[PDB]
Amino acid sequence: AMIGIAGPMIIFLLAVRRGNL
Amino acid sequence: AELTPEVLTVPLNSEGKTITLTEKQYLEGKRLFQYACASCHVGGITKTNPSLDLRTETLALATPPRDNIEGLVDYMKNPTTYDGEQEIAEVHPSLRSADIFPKMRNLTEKDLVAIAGHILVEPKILGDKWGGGKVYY
Amino acid sequence: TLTYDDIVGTGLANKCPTLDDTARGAYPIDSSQTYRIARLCLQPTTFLVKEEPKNKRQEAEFVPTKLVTRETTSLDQIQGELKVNSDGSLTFVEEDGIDFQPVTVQMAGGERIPLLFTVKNLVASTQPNVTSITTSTDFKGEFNVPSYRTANFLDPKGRGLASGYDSAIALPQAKEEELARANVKRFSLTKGQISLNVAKVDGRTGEIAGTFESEQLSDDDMGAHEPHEVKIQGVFYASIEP
Amino acid sequence: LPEAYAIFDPLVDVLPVIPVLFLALAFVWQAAVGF
Amino acid sequence: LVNVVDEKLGTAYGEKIDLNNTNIAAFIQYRGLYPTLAKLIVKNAPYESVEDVLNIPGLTERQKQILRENLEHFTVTEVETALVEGGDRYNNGLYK
Amino acid sequence: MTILFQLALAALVILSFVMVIGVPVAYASPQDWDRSKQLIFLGSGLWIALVLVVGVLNFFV
Amino acid sequence: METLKITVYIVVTFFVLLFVFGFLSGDPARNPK
Amino acid sequence: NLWERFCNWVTSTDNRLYVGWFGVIMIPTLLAATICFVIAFIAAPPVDIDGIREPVSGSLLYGNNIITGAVVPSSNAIGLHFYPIWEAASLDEWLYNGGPYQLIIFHFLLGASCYMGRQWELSYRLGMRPWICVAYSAPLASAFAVFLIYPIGQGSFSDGMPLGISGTFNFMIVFQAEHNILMHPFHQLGVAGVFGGALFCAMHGSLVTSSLIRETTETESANYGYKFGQEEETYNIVAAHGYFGRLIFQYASFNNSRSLHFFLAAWPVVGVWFTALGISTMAFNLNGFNFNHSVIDAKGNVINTWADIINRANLGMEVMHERNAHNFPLDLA
Amino acid sequence: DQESSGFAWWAGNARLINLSGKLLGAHVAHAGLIVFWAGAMTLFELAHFIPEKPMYEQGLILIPHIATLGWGVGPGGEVVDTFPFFVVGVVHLISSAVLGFGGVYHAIRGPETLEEYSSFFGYDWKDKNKMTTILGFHLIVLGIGALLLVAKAMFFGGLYDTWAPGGGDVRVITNPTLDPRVIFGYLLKSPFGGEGWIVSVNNLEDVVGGHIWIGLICIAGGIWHILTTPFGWARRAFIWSGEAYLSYSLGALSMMGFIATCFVWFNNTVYPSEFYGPTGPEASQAQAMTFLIRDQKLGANVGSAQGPTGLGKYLMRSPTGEIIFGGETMRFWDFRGPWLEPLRGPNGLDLNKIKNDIQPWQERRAAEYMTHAPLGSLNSVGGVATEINSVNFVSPRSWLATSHFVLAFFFLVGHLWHAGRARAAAAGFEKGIDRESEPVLSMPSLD
Ligand code: CLA
Ligand code: CLA
Ligand code: CLA
Ligand code: CLA
Ligand code: CLA
Ligand SMILES: CC(C)=CCC/C(C)=C/CC/C(C)=C/CC/C(C)=C/CC/C(C)=C/CC/C(C)=C/CC/C(C)=C/CC/C(C)=C/CC/C(C)=C/CC1=CC(=O)C(C)=C(C)C1=O
Ligand SMILES: CC1=C(/C=C/C(C)=C/C=C/C(C)=C/C=C/C=C(C)/C=C/C=C(C)/C=C/C2=C(C)CCCC2(C)C)C(C)(C)CCC1
Ligand SMILES: CC1=C(/C=C/C(C)=C/C=C/C(C)=C/C=C/C=C(C)/C=C/C=C(C)/C=C/C2=C(C)CCCC2(C)C)C(C)(C)CCC1
Ligand SMILES: CC1=C(/C=C/C(C)=C/C=C/C(C)=C/C=C/C=C(C)/C=C/C=C(C)/C=C/C2=C(C)CCCC2(C)C)C(C)(C)CCC1
Ligand SMILES: [Cl-]
Ligand SMILES: [Cl-]
Repeated sequence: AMIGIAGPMIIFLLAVRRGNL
Repeated sequence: AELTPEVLTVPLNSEGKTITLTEKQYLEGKRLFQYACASCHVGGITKTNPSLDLRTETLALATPPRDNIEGLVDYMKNPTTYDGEQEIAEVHPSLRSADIFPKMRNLTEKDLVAIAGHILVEPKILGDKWGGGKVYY
Repeated sequence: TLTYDDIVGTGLANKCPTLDDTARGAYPIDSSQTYRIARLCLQPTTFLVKEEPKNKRQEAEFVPTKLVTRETTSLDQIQGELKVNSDGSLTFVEEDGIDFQPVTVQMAGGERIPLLFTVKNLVASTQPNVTSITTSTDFKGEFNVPSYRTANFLDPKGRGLASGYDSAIALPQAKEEELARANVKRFSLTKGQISLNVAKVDGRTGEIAGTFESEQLSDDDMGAHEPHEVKIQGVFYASIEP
Repeated sequence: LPEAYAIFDPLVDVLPVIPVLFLALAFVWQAAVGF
Repeated sequence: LVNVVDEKLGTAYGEKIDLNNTNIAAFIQYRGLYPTLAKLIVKNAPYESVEDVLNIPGLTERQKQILRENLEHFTVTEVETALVEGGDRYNNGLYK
Repeated sequence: MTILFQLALAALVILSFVMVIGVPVAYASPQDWDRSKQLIFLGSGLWIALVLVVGVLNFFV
Repeated sequence: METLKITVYIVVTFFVLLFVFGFLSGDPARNPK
Repeated sequence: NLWERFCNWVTSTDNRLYVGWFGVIMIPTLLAATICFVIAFIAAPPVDIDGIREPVSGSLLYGNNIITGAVVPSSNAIGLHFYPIWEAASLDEWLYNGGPYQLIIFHFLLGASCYMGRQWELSYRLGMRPWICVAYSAPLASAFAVFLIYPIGQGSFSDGMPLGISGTFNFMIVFQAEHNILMHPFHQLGVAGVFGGALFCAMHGSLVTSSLIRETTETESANYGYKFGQEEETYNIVAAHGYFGRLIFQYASFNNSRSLHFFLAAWPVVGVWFTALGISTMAFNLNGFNFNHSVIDAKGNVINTWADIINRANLGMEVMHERNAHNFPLDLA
Repeated sequence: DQESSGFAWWAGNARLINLSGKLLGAHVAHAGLIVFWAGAMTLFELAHFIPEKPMYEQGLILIPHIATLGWGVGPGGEVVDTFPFFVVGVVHLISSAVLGFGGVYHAIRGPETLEEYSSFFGYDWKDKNKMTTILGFHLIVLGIGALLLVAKAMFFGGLYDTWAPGGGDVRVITNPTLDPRVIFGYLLKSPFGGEGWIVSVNNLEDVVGGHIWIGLICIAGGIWHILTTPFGWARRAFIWSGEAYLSYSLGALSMMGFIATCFVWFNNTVYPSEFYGPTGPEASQAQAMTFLIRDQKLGANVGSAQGPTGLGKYLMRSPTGEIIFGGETMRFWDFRGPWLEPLRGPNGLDLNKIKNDIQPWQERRAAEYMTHAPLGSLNSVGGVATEINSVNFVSPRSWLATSHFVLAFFFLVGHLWHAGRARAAAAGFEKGIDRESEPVLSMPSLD
C-alpha cells in the first residue's frame, strides 16, 4: 500500500507546489 | 450433508480397528495428495497405468491388502506390484526412493497417515466417481 | 558406419542390408547345433494385383500398381528358430519382429487396393538334405494374414465388431436386410504363400540375401466386399546365428 | 530467500507488479494536467 | 453374418475369465493373480481345459494353489481371432 | 557486524523510498534546486555507499 | 519431378527478384507529391 | 530504359487493377492457389488426413455437395514436413496424402500477405493515409491462425482448418472439445467484436439513412439524391446526433464523424485481433477456463454448474473425434 | 499541449521525436523498467521456489534461464545452491535504480535537446552519417554481449548441457563449432518439419560457436557503420526519419518474437527440459514410451503388435522408413531427447534395445514427462480441457510460447502502423488529402 501511493503522492506534491506537470 | 465423524472413519489395520480423522486431518491429506500424487493419480485413477486404481475395492484385493491406513503407509514406504512380488520403488515414488523421487523427501509419518486417510475417505464422499474416470466427470 | 543422422529422411530406412557381389559362398549347417535367424528383413520392390476380368473365363493377370503410402513397406528385425529336420532340410518358424506393414497401392483406373503385407507365423522349409546354405537354397512356406483392421475399428457410420453400432442408425426405419453385409462386421484370416530364394551367401559372417515372391489376399473392409489377389516381389536379407 | 533477508519476503510478492503501476501513473499524471 | 464378439458373450466367456480370450486386465479382479501369474497364463494359452493352467512350467507350490482357489472363476472357450489378434489380450484399447 | 548489516540495509530502503519520491518532486519543482541539487548529489553518493556496505557485509551474516 | 522442382525454383526466383529489385528501384519517389 | 518502363507500369495508377511490387508476388500465388483449389474441390480423390490409412473423401466427383466438400488437409504422417509435388513419387501418392492442401494454403497465405501490402502500396501511390491494411490484418491474422499457426503448435498441418464448409465446422467442434474456446476470453472478445461490429454497422447505416437530406421525390430512390463526388455532405450529422443522443443520453453519442468512423474501425479489428490470438495461443495448449468440479458442498459432493454441463458435451466430442487414431489414453496430439 | 506539436495526449510520446534529451530520458527510463522486472521477478521466483519440486511445476521462467547458463544447478538439473539466483536478481534490481535515476533526470530535469549541449550525443534523424554511427556503437555492444555468453561457456563455469554423457550436467565448452558449413548451415535449413531452421540447434558446441560468429560479425559491422556512410542505392531505397527507423525495428522485433516462440516450443537444448518441462512432441513421445514399457513388461511383443487401424500399435515407420513410435504420436517422430536417443539405432528405434536395454531412469523420465505435457487451462488446471480440477500446472513453455506470439503479432501490427505513417509523413500527406490538390482528381479515369 505504501509503495502504491508513492506514485500518486508525487503528482499531488507537484500540484500543490505548482510544479512542472 | 457434512463431512461428519462418520464419514471420516476409515479402517486402521486389517483386523477391524479404525481411526477417526478430523476435518483438518482430511484437508491435510487432500493437499498432500495433490502435491505428491495427483500428477499420476488425479481422481483416483492412474494415468500411467489405468488398470490399477485407488478404489477401496481394488486396494482390498491387492497383496498385501492396501485398503487400510497401515498398508497404504507401508505402500508409500515400500511399494509393490499388485501381488506383492516385485518391489517397485525404483519406478514408484516412496520414502525408500526419495532420492530419485524428491517430492517424497519432506513427508513426515503424520503426512503419510493423512494421505492414506484421504485415499480411503474420498470414495466415501464421491462414490463411483473416485476411480471411475471421465464417464463420471 | 552410418548413423541415424546420416540416414534420416533419405529412404535408406526402408532398404534391407545388401551383400556385395563377392558373396556366393556356402554357410555350413552342423546337424549337431541349433540355429536361429536373428534378423530377417523384407523389402518389397513391386506390388502386383490380379485384375478382375469381365466374364471371359480367361487368364486373370497380375497388373502393376502404383504405391501411394510411401517408404513404409519393409519388414525387418524378424527373428525365429531354424530347425534342422530329420531328413536334412531346414525350417524357419517365424516368432517376432516388425513382421507386417499396411500397404496401399493404386490400380489403373484409380482404385486403391489396401493390403497387409506380412509373414506373420511363417513356416518356411528347404529341400531335403541341405548340408550348407548355398546360392541355390530356397525357402518356401505359408503364413497367416490377419484382418486389415482389428476388432476396435469403427467405420465412418460408427459400426464395428468389438465396438460401435450394429446398424445404419442414420436410417432408423430402412429395411436392414439389404445392409446386413455392411451392418455385421467380420474379422478375416487368410493364408499366404512365400518363397525366399537365396542369391548371395557370406559363409564367413553367416548372412544370406536374395529375392522373394509372396502371394496373399488384400483387404475386404471387414467383409463388405471381396478381396483382390496380390503378388509382392522384393529382396530380403537374413542372418543365421548358432 | 536467504533467511537473513526473510524479513522482506512480503515485499518481494509485490515488486514484480511495480512496472505496471508505472503505466497507471502516466494516467494519474495526465488526469492531473487535464489531458 | 454373425458378430463373433457378441456371440461369445453368449458362452461362459460372458461370466468368467476365459483363459484363452480374455484381456489380461481381468486378472486384477482376483487376489494374487496380477501381474506375475497373469503374464504366465496369457503367455501359455490356449488350454484344452481350465485344469491345464496348473501345468505351466516354473510355478511355485504357492502359485499353484493360488490358481486352484481361482479355478472356480475360470472357463475355457474356443480360440477367437478377433479377441486375440492385434495383441489385444495385452491392450484391447480400453483404459478408463 | 550483523547489527551493521541490518541497519545499513534498513537505511537503504528508507533512503530509496525518500529518493524515489524526492528526486522527481525536486526536478520538477521551481527554484527548489539551490536546495535539492546538492542534497540529491550526496543522496546519490550515500545510496551507492549503502548498496556497497550491504553487499560487503552480506557475506558476514 | 526433378524437372518440375527446377522449373518452380526458377519461376520463384524470377518473381522474387522482380520484387526486391522493383522495390529498390526508387520506391519512395513514386508518390503524388 | 526498359526496366524503368516495366517499373512505371508495375506501379501505374492508371491500371484498372493496381499491380505493384507486392502484386508481382500476389497475382501468381493467388492464381496458383485458386486454380488448384477449384480442381481439387471438384476432382481430388480421397485423402488420408489422419494418417491411419482411412481416406476421407472431399470432392464433388467423389460424392460431395457444396456443403460437404473440402480440400482435405495433408496427412498426419506428414506432420509439419514440407510436402510439395516433387517430394512425392507420383501425382497419385501426392493426392492420397494431401498435397493440394499445402500447395493451396502456402500459396494463399503468401498471396494474402501481399494483398495486405498491396493495400499500403496503392494507398501510398494515391496520396492516402496508410492504415487500411492494418484493418485487413485482422482477418489475415485469423487466416494465419487456423491454416499455419495452429498446425505449428499442434505439430501437423492435418489439424489445419479444412478448406470446406463442413470441414470448418469439424474444426470448430474438435477445437472446443480440445481447448474449451467458448470459455476463453479471447474468443469472447471476438464474439464481442463481430456481434458488436454487426450492431454498429447496423447502427451507423440506419442513423445515416435516417438523416438523409431530402433531394428526391417519392417516385425515385433516395439514393439518386447523392452524386458521386459532391462536396456537400449528403446527410445531417447534427440531426443524427440529435436523434441518437436522445435515444441514450447525449454524451453517449458521437458528434465527430472522424471519431465515430475511427470507432467503427477499431471495435471489430481489435476484437478479431484477439480472436486470432486466441487460436494462436491455444495452438500452444493454453486453454480456456476450466471450472470442472469447481463448486463443492460441505460434505464434498460435487455441485455442478453450467461449466460441468459444457464439460459433458466437450467429453462427447472428445471421445468421438478421430475415433480410430488413439492408442493411448491421453489426447496429447 | 496538443496545439504546440499536433499530437494528442494519447499520442503524447510522439512529441518526443525531435527532443533528443527527453527522448534519451524515456529510453533510459524504460530500460530501467525491464531490468527492474528482471530482478524483481527473480526474487519473487526465488521466494516461491521449492528445491524438492521441479522448476516447471512452480511457474518459473527466469530461474530456468539462469540455470541453463550453468549457475545454481548440478547433475541432471537438481538445484544445489540458490545463492546465484539471489545475486542475479539483486544486481538487476540495484542496476534498475541507476537506469531509473538517469532516465528520470534526462526526462524532466536535463536539457530537452542535446544538439546544442554536445555535438557528439546530439543527432538529427535525417543525418545518415550520425545514425549509422549510433547503429555502429550499438552493434559493437551487441557483439560484446554475445561474446560474454561464449566467455561464460568457455572460461567461467560452462553451461548446462542436457546431452552430457551420464545425464545432463554443467559442462565447460572446449571446442566450439567454427566450421561455417555447420554454423551457417543452420541458417539455411528449411523451417518445416524434420528440419527446423535455427531452432534445430541441438548441441552446445553449435550454440557457443554461432555466438563466436555473430559476436565477430557484429563488431565488424559496427566498425563498418562507424566508418562509412550509406551508399547511394540504400539512400534511395529507404525512408530516413525517426519513425521510419522505429518501424524497421518493430518488424525486426516482430520477426525475433515469432522465432523465440518456436524456439521455446520445439527446442530442448537451450531450453533444457529439466527446467522448462518437456516439449509438446516430447511428452507425447514419452506417453508412447511409457505404455510400451508397461505392456512389454506384461508380455507383449511390441514389434509385431498390430493396432486397430492396421498400423503398428507401438511401432510403425515414418514416410522415409524410420522406425517410430506408433499411434497418433506418429506426427512427433522428429523429436529428439536424451532420455530416448539410447534406444535409437541407425534405422530408427531399435527393437532389440527396446526389449532389453530400457533403464529404470528412462521409465521414470517418460512417465514424468507424459504427466507434465504442456497442456492446461488459462487458470492453470492441468490437462485437456475435459480434466477435473486437481493439478495446478501450466508448462512454462506454454506460458512463454503464447506470450511471445502475442507480443510478436502486435509488434508486426506496430511495424505496419509506423511504416506506413513514416512513408506518408515523408511524402507529406500523413494528415489527409489537400482539397486543392487531390491526386486522384488529376489522374485519368479507370474507364
Ligand atoms: C517499441 C515499441 C513502440 C514504440 C517506441 C512506439 C512509439 C510510438 N507509437 Mg507505436 N505502436 C507499437 C509499438 C511502439 N510504438 C505497437 C506494438 C503498436 C501496435 C499495437 C503500435 C501502435 C501505435 C499506434 C496505433 C500509434 C502509435 C503511436 C506511437 C507514438 C505515440 C505513442 C503514445 O503516445 O502512446 C501512449 C500510450 C498509451 C495511450 C497507452 C496504451 C496502453 C495499451 C493500449 C494497453 C496496454 C495494456 C497492458 C498490456 C495490460 C493492461 C494493463 C491495465 C490493466 C493496467 C510513438 C512515436 C501513435 C502515432 O502514430 O504517433 C505518430 C499512434 O497513433 N503506435
Ligand atoms: C514507459 C512509459 C513512458 C515514458 C518513459 C514516458 C516519458 C515521457 N513522456 Mg510519455 N506517456 C506515456 C508513457 C511514457 N512517457 C504514456 C503511457 C502516456 C499516455 C498517458 C504518455 C503521454 C505523454 C504525454 C501526453 C506527454 C508525454 C511526455 C513525456 C516526456 C515528458 C514527461 C513530463 O513532462 O512529465 C512531467 C511529469 C512529472 C514531472 C511528474 C513526475 C514524473 C516522474 C517521471 C515520476 C518518476 C517516479 C520514479 C519512481 C522516480 C525514480 C527516482 C529514482 C531515484 C529511482 C517523457 C520523456 C510529454 C512530452 O513529450 O513533452 C514534450 C507529453 O506531453 N507522455
Ligand atoms: C512474457 C511475459 C510473461 C510470462 C510468459 C509470464 C508467465 C508466467 N508468470 Mg509472470 N509476469 C509477467 C510477465 C510474464 N509472466 C509480468 C510483466 C509481470 C508483472 C505484472 C509478471 C508478474 C508475475 C507474477 C506476480 C506471477 C507471475 C506468474 C507467472 C506464471 C503464471 C501466469 C498466469 O497465470 O497469468 C495469468 C494470465 C493472465 C493475467 C492473462 C493476461 C492477458 C494479457 C493482459 C493479454 C494482453 C494482450 C495485449 C498485450 C494487450 C494489448 C492489445 C492492444 C494493443 C489492442 C507464468 C509462469 C506467477 C507464478 O506462478 O509465479 C511463481 C505469479 O505469481 N508473473
Ligand atoms: C544510454 C545512456 C545515456 C546516454 C546516451 C547519456 C548521455 C548523456 N548524459 Mg546521461 N546518464 C545516464 C545514461 C545516459 N546518459 C545514466 C544511466 C545516468 C545515471 C547514472 C545518467 C546520468 C547523467 C547525469 C547526471 C548527467 C548526464 C549527462 C549526460 C550527457 C553528458 C555525458 C558525457 O559527457 O559523458 C562522458 C562519458 C563518461 C562520463 C564516461 C561514461 C562511462 C560509462 C558509464 C562506463 C560504463 C559503460 C557500459 C557499457 C554501461 C553498461 C550499462 C548497462 C545497463 C548495460 C549526455 C547527453 C550530463 C548532462 O547532460 O548534463 C547537462 C549530466 O549532468 N547523465
Ligand atoms: C542491426 C544490424 C544492422 C543494421 C540495422 C544495418 C543497417 C544497414 N546496413 Mg549494415 N551491417 C550489419 C548490421 C546492420 N546493418 C552487420 C553486422 C554487418 C556485417 C556483416 C553489416 C554489413 C553491411 C554492409 C556490407 C552494408 C550495410 C549496409 C547497411 C544499410 C542498408 C541495409 C539494407 O539494404 O538491408 C536490406 C537487405 C538486403 C537488400 C538484402 C537482400 C534481401 C535479403 C536476402 C533478405 C533475406 C530475408 C529473409 C527473411 C531471410 C532471413 C533469414 C536467413 C535465411 C538469412 C543499413 C543502413 C549497406 C550500406 O550502405 O553500407 C554503407 C552496405 O553495403 N551493412
Ligand atoms: C411503471 C412506472 C413506474 C413507470 C414510470 C417510468 C418513469 C417515468 C421512470 C422515470 C425514472 C427512470 C427513467 C428510471 C429508469 C431506470 C433505468 C436506468 C432503466 C434503464 C435500464 C436499462 C437496461 C438501461 C440500459 C441502457 C443502455 C441501453 C445503455 C447502452 C450503453 C451502450 C451499449 C452504449 C453504446 C452506444 C455507442 C457506443 C454508440 C456508438 C456506436 C455507434 C456505431 C454509433 C453510430 C453513430 C453514432 C452517432 O452519434 C452518429 C451521429 C452517427 C451518424 C452514427 O452512425
Ligand atoms: C524497488 C523498491 C523500491 C521502489 C519502489 C518503487 C519504484 C515504487 C514505485 C511505485 C509507483 C510508480 C506507484 C504508482 C502507482 C500508481 C497508481 C496506483 C495509479 C493508479 C491509477 C488509476 C487508478 C487511474 C485512474 C484513472 C485515471 C486517473 C484517469 C483515467 C480514468 C481512470 C479511472 C482509469 C523501494 C524504494 C520501495 C524500496 C523497496 C524496493
Ligand atoms: C519518464 C516518465 C515516466 C517514467 C518514469 C520511469 C519509468 C522511471 C523509472 C524508475 C525506476 C526504474 C526506478 C527504479 C528504482 C529501483 C529501486 C528504488 C530499487 C531499490 C532496491 C533496493 C533498495 C534493494 C533492496 C534489497 C536488497 C539490497 C537485497 C534484497 C532485498 C531488498 C529488496 C530489500 C512516466 C511513465 C512516469 C511518465 C512521466 C515521465
Ligand atoms: C548465434 C547462433 C547461431 C547462429 C546465428 C547466425 C549466424 C545468424 C545469422 C543471421 C543472419 C545473417 C541474419 C540476416 C538476416 C537478414 C534479414 C532479416 C534481411 C532483411 C532484409 C530486408 C528487411 C530487406 C528489405 C527490402 C527488400 C526486401 C527489398 C528492397 C526494400 C527493402 C530494403 C526494405 C546458430 C544458429 C549457429 C546456433 C545458435 C546460436
Ligand atoms: Cl473427427
Ligand atoms: Cl495414440
